[PDB]
This record gives sequence, C-alpha cells and structure tokens, in this order.
Amino acid sequence: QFSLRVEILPSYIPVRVAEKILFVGESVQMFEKNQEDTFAAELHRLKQQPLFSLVDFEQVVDRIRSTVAEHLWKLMVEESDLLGQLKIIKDFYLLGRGELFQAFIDTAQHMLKTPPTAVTEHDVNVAFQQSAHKVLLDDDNLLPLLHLTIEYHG
Amino acid sequence: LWHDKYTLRKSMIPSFMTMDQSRKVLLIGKSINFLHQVCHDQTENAFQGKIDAAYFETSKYLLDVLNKKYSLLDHMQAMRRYLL
Repeated sequence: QFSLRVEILPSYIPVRVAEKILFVGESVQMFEKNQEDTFAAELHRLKQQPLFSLVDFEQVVDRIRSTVAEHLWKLMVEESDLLGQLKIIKDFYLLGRGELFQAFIDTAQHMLKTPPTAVTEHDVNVAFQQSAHKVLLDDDNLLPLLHLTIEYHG
Repeated sequence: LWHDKYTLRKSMIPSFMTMDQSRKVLLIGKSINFLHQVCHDQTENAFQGKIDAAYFETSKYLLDVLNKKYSLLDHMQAMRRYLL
C-alpha cells in the first residue's frame, strides 16, 4: 500500500499525470513479453531530448497506462470473474435473496430483541446456517465466507 | 492557442523574405504546435516551393485529424438543427 507526495512534487508536472503514475506502478507491485522492452526504449529516448516537453511526456505515460489497464481488465473480468462475485454481493448484502432472510428473521428473532451479550455472536451464525439449508441452498462454497458480526461493547 | 502566444515581429524579418511569405511560416509553425498540444497528436525559387510544400500538407492534415477524431463538421450541422 503506497501513497503519493505533493510537498516534494515538481512544479511543471501536473497532478493528473502524477495520479497516472501512482496507479500504473501499484498495479504491478500488487500483481507480483514485448510490452516491457519497447517502453524502455521510449523512456531512454526522452533522456536524449535536450528539452523537457510535457506535451510528449504524457503520450508515453498514457500508452503505458492504457496497456496495463487493458491487461488488468482482462484478468479482473475474464480470469477472475467479477460478474459472479457482484452477483453474490447483490444477493446477500443488498437483500437480493430476500427469501433467505424472511426465514432467518423468522428463526433468529427472540435472540436479538434482548440486549446483546458476549454469546449472541455464535447464536446467530448457526441460525443463519440453519437458514441456507432451510431454503435448499446447498453450497459449501461462499457459505463459510459469510460471517455475521455483532458490534458488542462499543 | 490560436488567437495569442504567436506574434509576427515586424522588426526582425529579413529583407530577402517578402511580407506575405512571413505569414505562411507563422501559420505552418502554429499549425504544428497546435496539432501537438491541444489536438493531442504526434507524428530563390526552390525555397518558395518548400514553404508551399510544407503548407499544402500540414494544413490538409490538420483538417483530417479535426474531422475524424473530433468531427468538427458534424457539430456545425448538429448545432443548426437544435440551437437554430
């Protein structure tokens, strides 16, 4: 998790490209062919220029930016399916699968009108687990990933 | 980037360039300087032929990038249908 600096940033460099730099790099450090050497020739080329031309500094950054972004979108959607994951969030977070909750509310009702204690946190995770099976939803995937929390004592 | 930042210096024009030829260089320089920054794109008698050769190519290219990448004409027609 890196950040950006402004109190040391140059003057003639705009913050817009500064943000572009901060993203194109972190998208590599986190991520742990021909798209590698050719840009090295581009950067080296600028080192030969006897005059710093911002109008050209962006035409090399933005292409590098758009290439990694195009490469990242390929993974964030196709390989790592986002649609399936968003479909999970809409169902459970946003009450998309409301039919699961009317049963969970039907069961785990008396154990919540009382003030919360140190034991109620587990008294509901089971009831929620009794619920998913009560709606014939049988999937060991994405079932243990959902853990209800009880903000107790603060 | 057209109306200002470019001035024809009446004092430092060489005698061997007619006053009209000095307005075809200030227009070819401006046409390329403006093609890079704002448009966001990167690429005697024989002397008179060089100015015109650099004119009938740069300007003809400035319209192509200004009609395909921005459709300057398609806005004039659309600005008559609605605004007029």
